[PDB]
Amino acid sequence: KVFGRCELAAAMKRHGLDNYRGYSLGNWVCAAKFESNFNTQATNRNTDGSTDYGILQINSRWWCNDGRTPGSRNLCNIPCSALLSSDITASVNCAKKIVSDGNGMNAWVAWRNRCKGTDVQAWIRGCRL
Ligand SMILES: [Pt+2]
Ligand SMILES: [Pt+2]
Repeated sequence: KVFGRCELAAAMKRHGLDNYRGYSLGNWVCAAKFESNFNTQATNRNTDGSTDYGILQINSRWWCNDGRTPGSRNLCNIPCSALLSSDITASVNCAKKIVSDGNGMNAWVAWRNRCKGTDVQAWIRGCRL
């Protein structure tokens, strides 16, 4: 599923991400834009042989099992294919673990390089939230 911008803002807000660990909703919307283009089916291989999955590009090195990342962890206790559903619940729940691990949103490279320090409230402009 390719979300619209305000559609995704409303789903993320409903699932408790607005101000989660102090990160406003716009930071999450901005991260999803630049990680996946709002596409729940997005997959991208990493150099180490891991893969990032879903609307928030969660990495099989640590967070999910994809059957082809040997020696990795599964800290969200899920198959990585759960992160590709039209339903973002599994991605949101896993993201809450990630952001709480001490590194905050800096785990998302696209957030760090494209969102951090910018006017992220623009990402929720015009939405009825
Ligand atoms: Pt939820
Ligand atoms: Pt660790």
